[PDB]
Amino acid sequence: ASIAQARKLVEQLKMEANIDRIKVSKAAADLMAYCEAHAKEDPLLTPVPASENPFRE
Amino acid sequence: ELDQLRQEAEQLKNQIRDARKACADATLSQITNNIDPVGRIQMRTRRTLRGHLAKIYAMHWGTDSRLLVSASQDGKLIIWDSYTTNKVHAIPLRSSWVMTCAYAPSGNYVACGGLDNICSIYNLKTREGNVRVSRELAGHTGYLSCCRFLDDNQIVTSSGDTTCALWDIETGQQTTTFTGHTGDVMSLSLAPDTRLFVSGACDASAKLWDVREGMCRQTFTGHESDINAICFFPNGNAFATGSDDATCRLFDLRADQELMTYSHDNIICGITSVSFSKSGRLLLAGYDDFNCNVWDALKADRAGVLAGHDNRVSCLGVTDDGMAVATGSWDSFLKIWN
Amino acid sequence: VQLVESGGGLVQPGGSRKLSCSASGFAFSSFGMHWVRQAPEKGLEWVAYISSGSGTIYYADTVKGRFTISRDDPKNTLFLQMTSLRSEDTAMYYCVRSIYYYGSSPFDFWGQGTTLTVSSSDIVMTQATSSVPVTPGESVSISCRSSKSLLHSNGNTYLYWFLQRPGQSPQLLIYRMSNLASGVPDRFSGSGSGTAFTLTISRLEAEDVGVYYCMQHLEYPLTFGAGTKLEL
Amino acid sequence: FMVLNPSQQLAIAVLSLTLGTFTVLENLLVLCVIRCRPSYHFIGSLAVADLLGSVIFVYSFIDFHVFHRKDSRNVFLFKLGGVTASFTASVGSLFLTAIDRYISIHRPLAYKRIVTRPKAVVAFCLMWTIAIVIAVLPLLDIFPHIDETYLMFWIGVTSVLLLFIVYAYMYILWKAHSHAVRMIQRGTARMDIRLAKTLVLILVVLIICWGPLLAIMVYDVFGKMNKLIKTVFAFCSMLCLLNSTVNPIIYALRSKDLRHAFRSM
Amino acid sequence: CTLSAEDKAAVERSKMIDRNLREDGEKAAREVKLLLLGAGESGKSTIVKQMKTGIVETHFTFKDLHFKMFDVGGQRSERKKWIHCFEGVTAIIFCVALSDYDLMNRMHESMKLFDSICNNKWFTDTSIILFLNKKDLFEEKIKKSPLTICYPEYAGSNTYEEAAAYIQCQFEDLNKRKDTKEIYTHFTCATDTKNVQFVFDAVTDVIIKNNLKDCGLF
Ligand SMILES: COC(=O)[C@@](C)(NC(=O)c1cc(C)n(-c2cccc(C(F)(F)F)c2)n1)c1cccs1
Repeated sequence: ASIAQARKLVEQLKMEANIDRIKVSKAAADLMAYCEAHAKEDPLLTPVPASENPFRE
Repeated sequence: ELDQLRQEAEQLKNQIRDARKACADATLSQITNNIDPVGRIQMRTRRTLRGHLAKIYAMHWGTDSRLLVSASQDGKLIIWDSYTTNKVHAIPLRSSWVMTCAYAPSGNYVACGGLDNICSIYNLKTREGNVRVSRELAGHTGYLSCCRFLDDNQIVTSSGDTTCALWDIETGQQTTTFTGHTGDVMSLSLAPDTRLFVSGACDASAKLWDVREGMCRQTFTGHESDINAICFFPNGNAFATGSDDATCRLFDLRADQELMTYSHDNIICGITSVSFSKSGRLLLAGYDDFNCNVWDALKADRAGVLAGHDNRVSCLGVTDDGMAVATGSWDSFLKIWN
Repeated sequence: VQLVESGGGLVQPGGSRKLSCSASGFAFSSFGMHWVRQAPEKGLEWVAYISSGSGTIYYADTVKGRFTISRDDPKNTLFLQMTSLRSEDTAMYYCVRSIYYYGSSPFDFWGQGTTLTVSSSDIVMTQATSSVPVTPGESVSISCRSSKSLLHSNGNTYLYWFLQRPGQSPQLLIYRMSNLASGVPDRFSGSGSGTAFTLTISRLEAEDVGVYYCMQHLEYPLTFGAGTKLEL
Repeated sequence: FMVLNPSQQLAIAVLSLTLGTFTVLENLLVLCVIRCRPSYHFIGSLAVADLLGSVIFVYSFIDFHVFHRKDSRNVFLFKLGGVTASFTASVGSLFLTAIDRYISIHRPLAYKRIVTRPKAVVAFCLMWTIAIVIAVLPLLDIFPHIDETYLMFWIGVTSVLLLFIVYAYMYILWKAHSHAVRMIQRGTARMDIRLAKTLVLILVVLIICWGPLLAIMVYDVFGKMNKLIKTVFAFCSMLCLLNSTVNPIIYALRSKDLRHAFRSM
Repeated sequence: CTLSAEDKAAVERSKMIDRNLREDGEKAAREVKLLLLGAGESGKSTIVKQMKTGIVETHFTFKDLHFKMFDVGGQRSERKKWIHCFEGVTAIIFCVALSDYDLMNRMHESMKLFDSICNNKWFTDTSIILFLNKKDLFEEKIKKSPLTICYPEYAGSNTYEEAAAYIQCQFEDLNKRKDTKEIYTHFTCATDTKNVQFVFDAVTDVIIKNNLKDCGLF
């Protein structure tokens, strides 16, 4: 009956409720450090000169 | 009876909500307002690729940043050269109701599928000079909504019968089935290390799946309607979604929360496509009011607008080195922006 | 994949013949075709060209007004018509496949040839070696030179390497200088810059004995080098 | 020669500032809402052929009868090849919308597979390259330096561009009538009664503007002339300013496409 | 010119691909594209059989004209996610069985599905051919069961010819798009080729009346 799908959904939420989490301050400060370390390598953020841009004509 | 389910479900929903709310120290808008603004971004149309005769539903860049592939509602699949605007191949299809395409990572195969419930594989490197079929993969009971390769022998699909799947191309049989959504599944996106993938469906919920263990691991809620597009951050530890709610959102895999929302009052139509840039600073969202916007991903301001089509923009993709941006639309034109 | 061709024979000077080849499966209607030629105990030489769709047709300045080429496309057959033969036309004749798009590999299948014995501004390639002796197991280097730079403004260098075992047809090895063909062992390699190019072999086996040729494909009248022979 | 009147030549100035300044102010607003589909080029090449031909004509006709001016065989005919090629480029454009609206009923299955932009953008480039090859063409009674054997050549061509307009709207009003019987009687008197009140208004404005002034021109070839015919050709030539204002009342305003596009601006 | 000998042959290839991609595009400006709907009764079985896993396509010819017909009943998923693929078909074919007025649960269900497709935002200018099946079995049940089981507000006779004429007024009163689109009812005379010639007339009516809007004449 529906007693099988009742016990199946409880076992899913049991596995998910005990996973470990960190503070949201450290998870937000790590997203800035990737964008600052790669700002030189992004061509859409700082436009390159027309010599090495291969879509000039 | 079934009433003994009710205390188990209600306590675990209350336990997860108390666990997420405890670790919310400060928002992303609070720590980032000391950073400098992006300024103003103005981009222009460098190429215009013509030759389709109907609406365009899918597009995918190759991995050498020069070739791409596209599919329309005519029975055609065309491989382009983006520097010289030349055509390399043109492939006739068996069914005309096409909604997906994907390019192989080795540049060796290409895949396609739609309302005929089948994903088909094509071979570009034969000994006779023709593109042929190699496999046809059957077993879904609903329209295919997306497809992505892992290598030359494994492919992950997605259909509208609430079910994702992992295949083997050499034998033909599916080896893992991913169940747990209650609505039709619309999109997926792999990870950079190629071990996990996210998926978004009509439940207004998105799930994180494990490829090798074959089970769900986390679930994210917060939208108010169907999710049409999803994309993975280049670090590997965030993603962004796109809905008919007219709102993009940014989620986290290590804090299990929402970080920021990208909304504005003058937008009332829904998002079709979502992609990031190379440094992960820009967020490009194709909309339904005929244009595309550009968002600063760290401060939720908008930076630019890309307007070139009479009709709905249905697909977009940013290249692997970071030069160009492609878009496709229902007025049958591809445009490369730079 | 096959190209099978026939004709030839003994011709009094001033006569006429035609030559013909056949294709098998092969998707014949997407490949441009050539006719390449070699004399007895001499090097290779290029003759004619007919494109896909029978559009662009080119010739050599030696055969401009005597030879004409045509394609019979639904029957999978290629033609070459001869008029007013001379003594310089005693040679072999080879039908050669090619495809031109981004990433392809031209000049990759030769036919088996057909004998013909009659009765009795250009880029110049050169290579000086002739019948060098090589002990097996050791590395060899073969080089040819050009009178003009083959590097183009788009980045490509158009030099192609061939191999011809005795009694066989030629075979593609290096189709553009840093790229090797399919079916070829990984011990072969090739490098060079500007107007100086060289081939290299890592570990010589018993089957690499034969002649070698280098060809340019930058400006159109195609020129082969002379014959460099390996012997044991 | 230039004889009309000393007092009755003082109201055409009060008439041609209000029958020519509307057809400049109307054929410009039509081009301010054009959006474009490949059968709106043929409306374009009569919306601009009645803008050039209704300032050059208004300035030249006010130059000659009222306050006077003289010229010679090069200053004058520079303006007589510049009112001819702007009226035979306004009859060639009425002839193209009646060769287009005839392949929309005679072969309805095959109509979007014939009238395409490769055969409809070059198509008005051979009416502006034959209308300016028959108005420079004089290299060499009422018109000064034009021989009598040339007006029998302009009329002999402009007539048969008015006998495929009183024929290509009497095969729409017949084929779309016998069709309206078959699909009401069995099929499920409403169709050819909404095509018989915007197809009669066209042929009652085209026969009372190219019918008086192409009739007085026959009086010069076919015999003699008199005085009071010269004093009335100056008002009968003001019919050409009438068939320039009403054409954006009959063609461009009589649609729902150009009246849906009118609302959101 | 500044092109190599390879790069000059990679544009002759791309111009022979467009010359076949165009020649398969006026080849499909000849054919008529029809969608089919209705609830999953046996009414679809008669219509497909008489005109000679996700999408099923049927093609047939009648007086030198080519039709293609698309059955989309085998999907059983969310309809609002693939129904914009059919924007641009010529006419929609609907199917209703007359005799199911008492099994009043079924007849209201067909009125719910007719009302949703007639007023979509994707089908503002599409004609609806409407078939009505089981006319022979309908006069048998009406002699035993009155029409007031299905429609309580029926003040009519409950004879045969006055009841079947009350069904056509109910489907055609649901149209809120009176100034753009039209419905052509025809009772399914299942004996002859009259089924396909009504439908031959219904598409010549809509092609002619579409060309008289492209030239701006209406
Ligand atoms: C005697 O003339 C005139 O003073 C004027 C005012 N022009 C007319 O009076 C006039 C009035 C009409 C209706 N047309 C007409 C139209 C089409 C073709 C021809 C022709 F000459 F080629 F046969 C003539 N010209 C002109 C002044 C400068 C150039 S003309």
